[PDB]
Amino acid sequence: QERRWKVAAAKKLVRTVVRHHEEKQLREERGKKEEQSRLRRIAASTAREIECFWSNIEQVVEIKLRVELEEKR
Amino acid sequence: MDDDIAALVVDNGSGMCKAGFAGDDAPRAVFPSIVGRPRHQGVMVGMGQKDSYVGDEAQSKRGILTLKYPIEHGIVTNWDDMEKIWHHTFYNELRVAPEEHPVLLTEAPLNPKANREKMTQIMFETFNTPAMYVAIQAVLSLYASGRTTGIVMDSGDGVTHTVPIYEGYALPHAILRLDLAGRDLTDYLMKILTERGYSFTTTAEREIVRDIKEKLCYVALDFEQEMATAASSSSLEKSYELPDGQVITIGNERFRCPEALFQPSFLGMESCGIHETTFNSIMKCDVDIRKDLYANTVLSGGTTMYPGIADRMQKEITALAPSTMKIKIIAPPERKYSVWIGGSILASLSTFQQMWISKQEYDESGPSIVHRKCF
Amino acid sequence: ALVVDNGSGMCKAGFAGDDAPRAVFPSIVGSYVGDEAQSKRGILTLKYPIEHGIVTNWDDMEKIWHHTFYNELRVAPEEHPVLLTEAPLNPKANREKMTQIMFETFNTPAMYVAIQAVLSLYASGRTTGIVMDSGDGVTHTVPIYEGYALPHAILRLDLAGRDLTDYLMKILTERGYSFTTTAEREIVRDIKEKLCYVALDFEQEMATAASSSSLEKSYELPDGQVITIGNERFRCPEALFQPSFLGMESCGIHETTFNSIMKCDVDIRKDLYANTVLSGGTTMYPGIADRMQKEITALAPSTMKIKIIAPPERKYSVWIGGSILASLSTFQQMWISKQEYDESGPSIVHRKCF
Repeated sequence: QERRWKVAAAKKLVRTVVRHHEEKQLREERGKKEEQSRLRRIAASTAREIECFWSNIEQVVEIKLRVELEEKR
Repeated sequence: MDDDIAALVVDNGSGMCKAGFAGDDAPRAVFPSIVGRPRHQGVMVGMGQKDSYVGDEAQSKRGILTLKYPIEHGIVTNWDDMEKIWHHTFYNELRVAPEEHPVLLTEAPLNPKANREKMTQIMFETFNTPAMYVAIQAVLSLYASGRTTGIVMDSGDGVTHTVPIYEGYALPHAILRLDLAGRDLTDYLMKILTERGYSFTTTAEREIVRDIKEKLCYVALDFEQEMATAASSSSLEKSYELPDGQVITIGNERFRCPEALFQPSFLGMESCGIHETTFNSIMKCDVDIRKDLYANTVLSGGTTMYPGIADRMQKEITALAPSTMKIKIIAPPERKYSVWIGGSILASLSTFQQMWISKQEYDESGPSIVHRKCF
Repeated sequence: ALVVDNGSGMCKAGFAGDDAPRAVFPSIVGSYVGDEAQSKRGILTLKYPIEHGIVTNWDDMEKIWHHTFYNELRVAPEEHPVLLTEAPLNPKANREKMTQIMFETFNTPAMYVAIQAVLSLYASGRTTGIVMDSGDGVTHTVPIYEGYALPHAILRLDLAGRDLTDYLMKILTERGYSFTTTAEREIVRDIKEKLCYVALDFEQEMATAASSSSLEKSYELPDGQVITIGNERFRCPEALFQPSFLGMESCGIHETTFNSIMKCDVDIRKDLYANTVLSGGTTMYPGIADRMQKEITALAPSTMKIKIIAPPERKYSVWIGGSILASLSTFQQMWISKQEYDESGPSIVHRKCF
């Protein structure tokens, strides 16, 4: 029974060790991919603000041109 | 932040540098921020020798002074040069304290992180600025055009790059660096001209040839039409006498140079062209988005003022891309100032101070936080 | 939790969960220990409690462990569990003496003892494989199946770094440079660690050395004198593969590895060939992995797939495995407790540790 316990415990220990090794790889790859995704978001946030501003200036330019140049200046 | 304070905007381009204040639709005063030194020091003793010449002082004596680019291939060569340039700009040209106004610096794409940490530490220690933000020239140039989707085909004076951007998603993996720009072809033109017997060594003559090219030479939409016109007519061909009395006759070089810009086969070497590089960059993107990227092709750059360039781009896109899909090219007259406009609009934001790296954040997170926040 | 790898030459000690040891020092005693003993050798005569991975004087080993706790790590051993390591094929009484010393002399709350090769296998992230562990005093080959070391297949080779240092001294004296004293031994050890490498083909490398100066390199002594080293760069590591250079009637490390594989059951040999991991500071020479691949491919069947695993950190693989093991939650049930010792005696280590 001691022999059987020894081999079972050794098997469980190696299996847990390799799982510990693998989880670190999964953690690091998910972390760096999340970093790249946040780069993708923050880079496009500036473009979002810029195009919203461009829509705003286009809208106010159109409304200024309306009413016959706003009663002709 | 306070509306009365105008953040300093300095864009050290390859061929020029632009300075101004927020709220303006164009730069006020444009002067190149390049340093021209004598070939041999000690020759001009007695006339007020100085360790460096920046601005009008170097421009006036350009004829006997060599022109050198402090940034070569987007790499810094001597940090003291830009330290001197910044000091001269703040204290003499503009007469403002950098500690009192925010300063926004621009970097080329694919910059090494070591240089980024270096300039971060430099202007945080020497100047003691309160905050720092960095933006790529190409992305600001594309955004100032007014569309967030497209590809930037900017053939700079010293280096060529292709920056595909999809609805604000910059693609650093897709950014291609190519060592084939206007510098190599201009050197080739000077080399063949020298071999032809027309000698041009002074930098003043180089700038005269550059101005003549910018004002007279135009991109050939049809090479055979140009050949027929040259063989049949001589109205477009003119002979120019330099101010120094030299007599020079300029022939087929005037329209061979724009042919060399888009067809480098004149050199006789097997290398990928700028159009091939842009095509390969577009292939790296997803297949579906190629349609809307071609539909929103935007021309911009600090060295694209060649007349007739837009028609040639239209011809090349029609030849390569299918004609069933609509193509529109928007090339505003201020495409050169597009990066300046981008810096100006970013400088006029009160909500963007959260995006700015505060002094507390910098001191807590080291210089490397600029790599996280700034793109 | 503390992890202490008291190997043949160097003692690596530190805390579990760390990626590398905090303290590394020689396993020698004069009452001075470690670098103090090595520097002050003129006062007290030096002694090794460990001879070829086996403890031979426990009174000195107590001094080494006292230095490890109270001087190097600067911790009270009664407040931390302690994971120890033993060489393979250790006598069973040495485990009992270790357990007795830990629980009675230092009053540890808990402890454990593990086999060094198994810890190297943990560090390499393998379930099954064979570990070539070559230290300073002794070399072993330990086949492991599902984490269980197979004791009948373990082979010991009495060849390690000290023999290579002595042989380097011999051949350098043959060239002309005299190195005899213990002071010169550290210089020759530095030369060994800096310049030596394993040649892929020994005969062709010897011919190249004979016919050209391309392989030569200069070395500077602490005295400022400068010498040149030629074929001695690869003649000295070759003694691992050709022990007859040392005057030993024995097989090489490649042949020992192959024989230890062949002493195992036929089913598992494919896994052992594909997970041959190198460990110890003596395996740090450049080119050793490719040479072992070549030599074991020459011996093994063409159907097997040979892979040699040589991590850059393989001189601390044993300690890294110990740090990994002691940090796991599953392992915490496997500690020997103070009460277990008090009720069962030193033989508890045989009950709990494997």
